[PDB]
Amino acid sequence: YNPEFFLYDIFLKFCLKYIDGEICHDLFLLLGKYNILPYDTSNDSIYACTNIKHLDFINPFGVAAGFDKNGVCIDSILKLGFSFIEIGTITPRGQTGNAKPRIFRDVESRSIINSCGFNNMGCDKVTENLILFRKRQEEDKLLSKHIVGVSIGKNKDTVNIVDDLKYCINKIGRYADYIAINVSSPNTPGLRDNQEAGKLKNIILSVKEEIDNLEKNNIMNDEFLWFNTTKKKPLVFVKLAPDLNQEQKKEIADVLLETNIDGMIISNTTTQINDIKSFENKKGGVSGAKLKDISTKFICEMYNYTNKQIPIIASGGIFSGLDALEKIEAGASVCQLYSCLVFNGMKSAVQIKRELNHLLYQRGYYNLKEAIGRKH
Ligand SMILES: Cc1cc2nc3c(=O)[nH]c(=O)nc-3n(C[C@H](O)[C@H](O)[C@H](O)COP(=O)(O)O)c2cc1C
Ligand SMILES: CCn1cc(C2CC2)c2c([C@H](N)c3ccc(C(F)(F)F)nc3)n(C)nc2c1=O
Ligand SMILES: O=c1cc(C(O)O)[nH]c(=O)[nH]1
Repeated sequence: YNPEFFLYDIFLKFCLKYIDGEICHDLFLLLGKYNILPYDTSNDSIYACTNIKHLDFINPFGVAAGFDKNGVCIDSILKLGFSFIEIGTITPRGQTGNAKPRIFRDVESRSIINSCGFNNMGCDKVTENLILFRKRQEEDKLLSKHIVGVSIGKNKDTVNIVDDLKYCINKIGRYADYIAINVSSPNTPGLRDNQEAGKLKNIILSVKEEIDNLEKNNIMNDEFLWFNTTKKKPLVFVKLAPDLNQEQKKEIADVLLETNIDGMIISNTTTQINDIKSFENKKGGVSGAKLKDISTKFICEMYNYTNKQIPIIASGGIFSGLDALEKIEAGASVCQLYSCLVFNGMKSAVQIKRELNHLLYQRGYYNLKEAIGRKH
């Protein structure tokens, strides 16, 4: 019972019908900047705790990349009831993006189409913000167990992807719990060509290597170097696009097994949806419910491509507790939300968290970890 939630749900219906999508995004981020967003301070179910190696998540719901592309709103977003957040995608130097008429919504289909183009303030400034949060985190008990991941990418005009990725790792590595490599954005020309097994292999090795390089050349203990939640080196995940052929998707898996990737996010937006009349002749990748079923199979695909050896992070059309369980049973260990917060709002995390707890009770599972890969 926290009345501070519904006050915002009143205005939600207004926004979906009148306010431009990005104007709603900036407004939301502004609210959390001033710490006036609702609070979910109830303990989470110990049966819902999940992990990926030494990453321990209090609950299995964070917000996906592109939500807080610059980490100026981490404190409040997390306090809504999310265990972690993925900030970014970030690039070395700031970028403005594309034609500001970028993101559009369709309420009925619960879908979104976006053509942002990695609009961010740059690696240096976003690093300043994350540092401020980590300091606030040490003096706040509502942030003591929460995790922050950083999605990294390349500028549109970069000549080589590896160079940009490394500059980020070397500037913001110490403050990240994990690092997700975004080589799947459909709104930045090219990039997806890096999904080729050869270049993807070199990419993964370079990133994993670059993170390993931060320890050696220090004068202090490993305890003080990592100013993060784990106090350990950041793990390396990779985000993949759904628009691949089955042959490339087994090539991809081969790279992840060969390179010992710590995780595989599944998945980003798609460019194959063409049955939304309000989205006809509009550029960008589609998000929301229409991406649900497509991504789910991609989990089963990659969970069987990779021989169950790489944990999977679920992202795509997740709105309800049963949606999350679908992702879990397919092979995912954790879930990310975005469109759910666009259409369901600030009450999303609490809503979806109560629904998942209740479903695990009826399905007979003792805890969440028991459900990964069970309807295969
Ligand atoms: C406006 C917008 C911006 C996004 N920006 C990023 C991004 O910068 N990096 C990334 O990896 N994914 C980005 N995404 C994709 C989301 O992180 C997520 O994968 C996708 O929206 C599916 O989630 P959903 O179906 O729950 O909405 C973005 C999506 C939208 C709608
Ligand atoms: C696709 C961009 N993006 C993002 C959001 C997410 C940022 C939180 C959108 C929302 C959101 N559910 C919301 C609720 C309440 C308010 C307000 F103003 F009441 F505080 N603002 C935004 N909405 C309605 N549209 C979004 C969007 O387009
Ligand atoms: O990975 C990404 C990136 C973008 C963007 O910045 O435009 N948009 C998406 O839908 N996915």
